[PDB]
Amino acid sequence: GNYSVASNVMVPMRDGVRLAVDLYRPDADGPVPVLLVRNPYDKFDVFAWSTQSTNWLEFVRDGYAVVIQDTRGLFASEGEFVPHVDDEADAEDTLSWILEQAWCDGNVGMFGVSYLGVTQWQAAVSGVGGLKAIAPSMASADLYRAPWYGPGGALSVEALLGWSALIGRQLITSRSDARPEDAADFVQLAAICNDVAGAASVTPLAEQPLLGRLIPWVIDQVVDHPDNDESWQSISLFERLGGLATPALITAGWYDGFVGESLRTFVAVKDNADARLVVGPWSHSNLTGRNADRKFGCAATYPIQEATTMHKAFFDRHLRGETDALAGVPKVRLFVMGIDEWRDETDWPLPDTAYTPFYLGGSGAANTSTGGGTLSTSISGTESADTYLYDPADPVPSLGGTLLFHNGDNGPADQRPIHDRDDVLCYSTEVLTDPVEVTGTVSARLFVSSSAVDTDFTAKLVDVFPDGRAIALCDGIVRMRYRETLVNPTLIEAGEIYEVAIDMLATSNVFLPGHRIMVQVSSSNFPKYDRNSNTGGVIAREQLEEMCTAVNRIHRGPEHPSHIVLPIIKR
Amino acid sequence: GNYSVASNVMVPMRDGVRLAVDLYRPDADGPVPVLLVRNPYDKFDVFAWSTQSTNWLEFVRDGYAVVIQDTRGLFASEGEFVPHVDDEADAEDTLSWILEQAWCDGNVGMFGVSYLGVTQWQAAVSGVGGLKAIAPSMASADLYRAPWYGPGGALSVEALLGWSALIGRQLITSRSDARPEDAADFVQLAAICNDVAGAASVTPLAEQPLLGRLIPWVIDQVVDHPDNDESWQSISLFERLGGLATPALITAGWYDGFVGESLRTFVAVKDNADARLVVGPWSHSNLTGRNADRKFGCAATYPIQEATTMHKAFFDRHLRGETDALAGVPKVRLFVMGIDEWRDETDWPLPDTAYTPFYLGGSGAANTSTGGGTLSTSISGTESADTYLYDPADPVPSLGGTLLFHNGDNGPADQRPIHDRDDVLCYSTEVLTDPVEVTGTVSARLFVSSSAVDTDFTAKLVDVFPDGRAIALCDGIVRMRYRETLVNPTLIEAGEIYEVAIDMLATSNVFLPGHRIMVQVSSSNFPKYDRNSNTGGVIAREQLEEMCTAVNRIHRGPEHPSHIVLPIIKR
Repeated sequence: GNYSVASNVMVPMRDGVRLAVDLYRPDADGPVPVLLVRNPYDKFDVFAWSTQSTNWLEFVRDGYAVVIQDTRGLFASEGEFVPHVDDEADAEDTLSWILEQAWCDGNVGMFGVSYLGVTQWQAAVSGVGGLKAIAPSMASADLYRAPWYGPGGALSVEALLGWSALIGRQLITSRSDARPEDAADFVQLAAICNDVAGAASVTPLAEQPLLGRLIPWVIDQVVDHPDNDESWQSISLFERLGGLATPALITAGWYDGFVGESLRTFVAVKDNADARLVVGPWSHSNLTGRNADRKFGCAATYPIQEATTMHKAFFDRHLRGETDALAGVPKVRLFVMGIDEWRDETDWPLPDTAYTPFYLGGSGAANTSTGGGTLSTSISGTESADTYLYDPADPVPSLGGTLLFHNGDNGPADQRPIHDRDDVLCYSTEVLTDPVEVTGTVSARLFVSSSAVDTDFTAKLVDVFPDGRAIALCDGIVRMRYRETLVNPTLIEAGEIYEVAIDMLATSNVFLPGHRIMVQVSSSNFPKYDRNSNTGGVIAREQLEEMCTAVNRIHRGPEHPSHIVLPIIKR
Repeated sequence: GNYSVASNVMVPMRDGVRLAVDLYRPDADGPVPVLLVRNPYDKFDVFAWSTQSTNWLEFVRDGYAVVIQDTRGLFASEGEFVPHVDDEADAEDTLSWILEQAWCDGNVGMFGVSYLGVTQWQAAVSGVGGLKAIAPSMASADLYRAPWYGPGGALSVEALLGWSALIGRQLITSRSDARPEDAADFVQLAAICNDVAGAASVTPLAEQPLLGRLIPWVIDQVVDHPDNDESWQSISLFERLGGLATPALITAGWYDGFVGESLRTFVAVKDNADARLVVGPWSHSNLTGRNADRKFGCAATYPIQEATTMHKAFFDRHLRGETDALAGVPKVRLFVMGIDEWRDETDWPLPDTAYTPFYLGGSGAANTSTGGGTLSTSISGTESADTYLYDPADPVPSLGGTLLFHNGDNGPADQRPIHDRDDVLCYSTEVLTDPVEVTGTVSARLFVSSSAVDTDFTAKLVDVFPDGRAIALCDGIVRMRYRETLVNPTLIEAGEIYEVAIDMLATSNVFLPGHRIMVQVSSSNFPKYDRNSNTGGVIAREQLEEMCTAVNRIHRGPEHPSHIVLPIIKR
């Protein structure tokens, strides 16, 4: 139950640069199993992130050592900070160092959330033998797909500016001797904090005299590389995940920006080692289970003690050889919305998932919520088309979903404020008499056409409540140039009909009797995603005045059966 | 920078019962200054409360020892748990014990939030010399006035049931060997968590077969003692605060249930020792500065590092004799809403506070928001009266304010959902052309009359935004039997006109040009307060069917100048 803490122990990397760590070590006779956390937001500040993770001091009382490290160039660590690029090598050297210490019994694990989760995948691919398990929570193994861009090839601009500004504020606040221009830089950073959509609204987007100066990576890496090119593959871990045999306790949230990629990591490692999955109804900044228009119940609050118990059982199994430690612990545990209950599963995706087409249709125009758009499991008998004008100067505002910094505390947002927009097409089933469970990956196949040589298409799945609330579930986007590949974009011919796939990530929701299933289709979702210029140019470099409007069209009927693919579960 | 942690060190009280503590002690040559935290929610679980307090590990790295204690009868501590009653003696014996240890240099301080704040006042009154400073955050020195009842003599029923159930769940979850009936007891407790208004809705209120069994104090002490009698004075610290000379760093929140009493502690100790005040726009469960319909800005987020710095400066001054440590640190720091800025003051109440009457008036009925009720600095020229029916079966629902467990995450709640009720009288100024700052204690003097021999009257101050939002600021209630004294209630004669005072706690808000100042007057605010039966009986014992409706009346004009007293600040 007793332990000691040593601060600012300097660990040398291969290049001579030393990273700072704190050592939480139990009162032990010999060497102990060790847990490593790699953190860019000050290893000293444990309270800021731990509430979203585990009561990990319990690990130390139970005989684990915990090592928390400032990443390179931040706080007590030497070197220069650039996101992602140094973390593979630094983690590898750090694990090596730990394995050489007298207090390490040769078993090392990791845990942490977000960036503290990503860093675990970056550590795992080094193949270091002593690393026996990781527990990456709300993390990604493909930085392009999350959180900076996405599978649809659009820039997550609110994510980028919100985070960069958080790092900027952090760099200024942590400075030894304050520079004179700090205060001015700060006011700009606080302004971004209070109005991320405003900062994302400037054109050209790539012109960030503030953020591009405080942290040049924001432009040099992210904004300047809209294609999933070599710069991105260089830091991507995902393709190497299949070759690994490292157990992973993976945590995600239905409304968390990383959810798509978190789930994909599980699918990629489950066949080669003991993987575990836990998914709750949380967003990045809200793990209470309470939202403005949607309450998931007290049991949906991030169950920190249950997580602590599970992590410990996980580590006891893999770092201490306790063969029975994970007895009774499910492989997959999901919070199933609608019924609003935790439920254990044997796999993700669920076995007996029926990937079911729900076809777009209806008489008249599907524009707005009072239009005639329908969803049905039967193909629409009549060939029609819905048409709207998308104008970059007036994009569809983001409401909930997987937003990170711009109002990222209200995932299951009521969609009624945007229901009357002409560029928001609505399609919904009739009122349900039997519950319909949708749990798994969600995507849409749309037959589309544009007046422009590039544009976007969005799809959002929505649960319509009897009282009128239209609650967002999951959403996705496709940038048409990237409709076939995120690597080698080609433009489109105006007027030509394309079949495009829209990756809407995932969800778990029972649509109860009395509810409707609704899909919203549009061509913007700002600032969750930057807005397409409709020009085929380099979007982030275009002035707004120089962008074009586009007349976009959704085709539906027997020859163009646009549909959403729902993962139907029937029990 | 280095330290060690010892767990479950048993400290013997005067009666032989041993309380458990954890010792966070720096690597030191000799004895060190010590900080004590008394906690009923597991001393091990530091992450749960610390984010609402300080980064206190910084104190340990800087050479302070920190002692965290399980209160009597909870977790690792021996004995039996009853709220409040053992905490004076236990704190005194604990301080004595600390002062006897080899690692204590004879200087002791405390810090903590809520119950961890109350316990500091309970410690301070023991007169132990080694206790040099306390830092009670969102605390009270009068348990009747907060959080269980209030200055108006109404029961804070959502506070009582919400907390009791939290303690109940805690007792079950912490049990060594689970009893068989635990699971059944739990479901009832989780049901209370998800629907506190429902549990508060039962009649008779005093019939709590669950909570009264898990924790009998809920009835034996709280529900059964609606009068501020000897049972309450026995645990009240407030009258002894004047005799103290202990510096206190006092933190409060404008929407926190303890705010009234927190502020009063400052007023009671400021003349005898170095007191400090910090007040932010927070409620108990929401310190983000973000609410459903009201955003206070990133700077309003609980500034945990700035608090840590201030606490440390405070302790360095009073526990380490660093005479200059508090140089540049303001006496009072308020978050002033409206302008939404932090601001330093030299005193609370503010010097040059102009306690200004705003008179009720207007032609026609003031019922609902579309009535004709007015507020004016001139006495209403015409004698009129507003009249409504209050029916206990249909009370005015609580919206924001200082709610604790029932939707306590939305203090500045938009009041429009209750604006059309006939029993909600609205009075407002014309649209403002000049800013009006209201910062200080707020109260109302109403000329009232009832058809009943007892009833309630409520008053709520509201900022009406140009866009229509009617944001709650502070509110209060008066239970008519307690209109003169909370100790010796007398009933009222039906039809007789009384001048009653309604303590509306406090606020700090600039009503900007384009806004209106609004007051809502009614006779219920449920479940923030239990509902008056209108019978003169023992309210908590009455069946709903047996309660009466009351025809209540607000009198206004030259002979009955009902008014709200606003603390006007002009700079």
